[PDB]
Amino acid sequence: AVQQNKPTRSKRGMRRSHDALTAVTSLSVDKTSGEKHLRHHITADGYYRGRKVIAK
Amino acid sequence: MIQEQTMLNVADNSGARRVMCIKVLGGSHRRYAGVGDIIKITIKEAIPRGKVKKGDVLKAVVVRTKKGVRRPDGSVIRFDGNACVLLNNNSEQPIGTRIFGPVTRELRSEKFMKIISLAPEV
Amino acid sequence: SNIIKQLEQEQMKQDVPSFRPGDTVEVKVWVVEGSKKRLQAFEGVVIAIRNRGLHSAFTVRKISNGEGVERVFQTHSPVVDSISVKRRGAVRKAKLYYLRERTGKAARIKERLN
Amino acid sequence: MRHRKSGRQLNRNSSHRQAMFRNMAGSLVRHEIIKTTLPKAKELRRVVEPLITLAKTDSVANRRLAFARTRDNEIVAKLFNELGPRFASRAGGYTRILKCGFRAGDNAPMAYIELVDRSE
Amino acid sequence: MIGLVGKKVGMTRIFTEDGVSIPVTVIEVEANRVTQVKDLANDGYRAIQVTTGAKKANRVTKPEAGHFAKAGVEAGRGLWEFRLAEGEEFTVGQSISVELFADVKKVDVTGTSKGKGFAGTVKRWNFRTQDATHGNSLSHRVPGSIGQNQTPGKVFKGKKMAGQMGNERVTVQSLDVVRVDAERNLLLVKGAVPGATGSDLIVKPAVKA
RNA sequence: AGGACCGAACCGACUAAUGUCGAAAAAUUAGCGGAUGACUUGUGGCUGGGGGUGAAAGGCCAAUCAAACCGGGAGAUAGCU
RNA sequence: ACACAGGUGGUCAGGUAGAGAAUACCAAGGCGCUUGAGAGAACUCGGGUGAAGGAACUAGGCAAAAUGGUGCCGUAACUUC
RNA sequence: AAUUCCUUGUCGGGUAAGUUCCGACCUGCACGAAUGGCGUAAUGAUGGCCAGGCUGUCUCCACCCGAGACUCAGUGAAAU
RNA sequence: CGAUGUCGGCUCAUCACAUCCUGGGGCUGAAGUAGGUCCCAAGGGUAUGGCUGUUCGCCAUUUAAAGUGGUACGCGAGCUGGGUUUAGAACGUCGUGAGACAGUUCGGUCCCUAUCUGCCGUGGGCGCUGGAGAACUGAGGGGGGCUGCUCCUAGUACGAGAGGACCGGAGUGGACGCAUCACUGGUGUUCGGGUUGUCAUGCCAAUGGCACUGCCCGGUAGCUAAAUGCGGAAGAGAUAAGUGCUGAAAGCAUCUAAGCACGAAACUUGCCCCGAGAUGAGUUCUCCCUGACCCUUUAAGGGUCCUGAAGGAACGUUGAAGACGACGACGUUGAUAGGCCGGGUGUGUAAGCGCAGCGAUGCGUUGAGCUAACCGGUACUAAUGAACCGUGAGGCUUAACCU
Repeated sequence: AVQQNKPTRSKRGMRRSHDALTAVTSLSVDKTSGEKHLRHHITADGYYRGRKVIAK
Repeated sequence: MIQEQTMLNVADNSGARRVMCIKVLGGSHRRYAGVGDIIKITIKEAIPRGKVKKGDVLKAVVVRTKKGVRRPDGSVIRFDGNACVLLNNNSEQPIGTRIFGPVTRELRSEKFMKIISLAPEV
Repeated sequence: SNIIKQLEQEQMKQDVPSFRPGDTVEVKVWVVEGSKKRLQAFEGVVIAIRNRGLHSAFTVRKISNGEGVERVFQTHSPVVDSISVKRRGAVRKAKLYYLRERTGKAARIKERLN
Repeated sequence: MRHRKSGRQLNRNSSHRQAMFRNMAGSLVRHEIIKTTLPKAKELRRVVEPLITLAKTDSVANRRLAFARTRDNEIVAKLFNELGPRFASRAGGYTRILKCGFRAGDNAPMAYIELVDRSE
Repeated sequence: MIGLVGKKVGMTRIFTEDGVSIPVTVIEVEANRVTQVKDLANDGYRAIQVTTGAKKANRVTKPEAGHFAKAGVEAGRGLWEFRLAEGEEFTVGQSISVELFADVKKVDVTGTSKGKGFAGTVKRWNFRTQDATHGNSLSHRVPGSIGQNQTPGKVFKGKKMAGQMGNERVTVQSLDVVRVDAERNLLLVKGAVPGATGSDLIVKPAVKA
């Protein structure tokens, strides 16, 4: 239950190949404030689908 | 669902009182025996006069079981005591005169016509 | 699923004399004696109803020769002829499985005149 | 192997789930809007809306029964007089969820859940 | 011959007026309609293509919407194929009904099974469980030894191990059909067929006789 | 009355499981034994290395014991690695 | 060795129920154990229930299950009574 | 026999079936009288065997509640 | 020897055939039956207990049979520790004594988070040469292959009888296997009820919290097995041992040398599942894009703007799909999820009141009230318009044909 030979920079680097991070690829803009929010999230200001629903 | 070491109540006036199954018959690696089946038993209790002694190995057939039979409609007849009769080891033709309690109708196997006859009910 | 219920109300028998658990009820059925056909009577106390439409069934406990016998009965079956209620019974539960251990005269239950 | 099961275990045993939902329902009744985790907020939505259904009838028993849940008279008094009969035209959805960002402490999917009026 | 695509509605019982209460399975087969007839001239084999059901027009796609508009049949969920037996000439657009089972006795249902997820070796392959006590230390359901020693030196391929159970296409043959009702387009077959109530399944007549 | 009885605090350590790069260089959980006596516990003293003490196992004597630990003979000697 | 499931002597010791300083729910008072959020696979740890059977398991009834109280009744061989 | 090698001795009992257990027989390899012989009430976390009771020990596992395992965010070893 | 853990047990195997059963034959001191012996055959199958640490054996009872062996006397980074194998203690015994005896008994710590191979699964990338969604092909590979019994033939053949068939057919089983939730059952800490103590909601009533779900009796859905369906084949091809026909060498004879006919669970298909990464990367259907422009050591060249479709992807509601990816359903033109609406189920007569009774408590309202995942309906809440990725007719040669 231990390694018998030290792996390399390749087998280290090749295992890390899928361990990279994705991208959001698209930031939906809202009607009123025109802010770039996440799709299906309220804005950081507070609007959502063109309405200050939160009244933050 | 009778099996090894199962304590049974005898269902005829033969001298037994309490018998233990030691082998189910008819097939290698065979598990449980139901109501139609023949099992080898022993004698754990006896009547003084009797026809059998304590510690006789002989053949039996389960006539009542707590697990119960299933009719062709799905209606299940469940009893309360796993009961059986005695059989003469060779060519069975049962040992006994009477039958106590009700037996079920699945004993119509043409060699248990005697056990049909001596039984009162069903 | 209407499709199953289509196939289920076309098959249930219609008489169905309704009762409750606790009742003493005499069920009559059809002992098919090969090519001959007689009728017997199973009479005891209903322990339980298993009421689900066509799939409904009910138990009955008959004491006979010190051997408690529990037969169930799929009600909508064409071997179960008729149901005749004999003694209306007063029970505060819908299942009566303590009848498997209480014996004798301390097993019999009350009347339900009401 | 979880086919057709409902409810969430929510990493809490049977008392704690029941006690929290008894507890968290009070604040949503009291404050008209609360900010929780989104997986909590969906299962909070299965509890308060039966209580608003109880507050669509002002019987003697429904006082007792909606007091038997949530154990609080002021929560019962918010129903049946203010929150209850006002909602009794729109039979159905009484609470609205909205997704918000991630909790700074441990990256949790925060969300609001709030009554569909919150009128002022 | 050919079989017929359908959908499982569940299981029911049927009482017959002599006694027995057979367990049946409800299969709503729709009007199955042929969309492509393949023949050995320019295809290498002869077979037919069949759709069934109904489909959302906003959820049918432009490569696939044209595939029905060249057949002239109405878009249904999914397509299937059937190997013909050299005496069954059809055409594209002939809606095959449930009248082909007017004298079929045992049909062979093929469908998918209910997925167990990651099964263990005791559920998936019926490995017997080790002893639950007499000192057995954190080993109550493990698969036990898997190989021999240095001389085969490796794990034989085909070893029954842990993994995925269910979610597999399965055929059950010789299942007796008891009702071929055509006004409701239903079919009642003895016993149980592959699971997932509501999922599609392919009925076919018996190869085995 | 009692090295008497059942049983907590208290003292012990039979069995099982866990744990075995541990929560821990000997524990936890569950059960188990004494439990007014040859009882247990605080405080302080006393007994030193071929010596002590030991209801005695070759046990204990600062996570060390068929002869402690520290420095010194001392870079012992090593037909062996 | 650590902000370590360990060790540590004395003192005060409330309400209900109970023989009780046990235990159970509370008081006074003090705390929620310095990572979280989901999912509800295998397999592991701690537990719950189980058809029919009832030690066949197994080195072995290991573990588990089971018994559990008070009051009266009744109680074997043997005995140093 | 805590002692008996041959030996699972032989007889009896217990089990359907008993290399262990109980009772005997002496053919004591190689018991034996304060390195004590032989008994013996009570005692024992003491060894051996049997019987009632109870049961997931097992026939043969099933489902369930939770703490891990798995996913994301944070921190972040190890033997080799 | 700077360590290969050493018996048996358990779990899991798997190969050989010198075959234990089933299959095929020849011989018989082979009448039948049942047997002996030899040849061919490895597809499948191939006991449970008692005693012992035992493998082994012995006994009991089955079975068609209870196969020999190889695999580190297979299997401890899988379990066990009873045996052998440390310290303690004792008997026999040998020794003056320390102690000693695969002589006896009693007791006596079993560590590892898996980098690589391997195997079980499950995906990401690229490829397959215009890009796209489907539906298949089948090279190749895997799974399955067991059999008892009664009955018909038939008391027929056979035989003095006693006994008792061959060949073919029917049915009901034992084991194993796949699937399934209708049935019968288990579970069901998300359903309803009973109840012990205590506490709290100001008090009564009525409730809740804690006590392993506090203890309990029931029990939807889902999930199960003991519940119920289903399988193993037929047939065809080529053969083994074998049996033959015709037939010379060798005027006869002769199953072989030419030629020809049968011949078994083994062999190849037939049954089931995977499968075009089968780089030999396959076929059919279908859908989508037909804008100009500069430059260059002018080459399948590179760059600039105008466009970005089929589609996919991402996000959201999500599922009998799931460890995570993945897979399916659905996104307002909507029933995917929740809520709701009526029902089903389960529990089994709520509360409040009235009446009766000294009271506990019983009656009537009332088969009430409450009901989880289920069934049928309803846009009430939630699934936003957009954005992102994927382009702009697709290499050279030759052939065959339209031009």
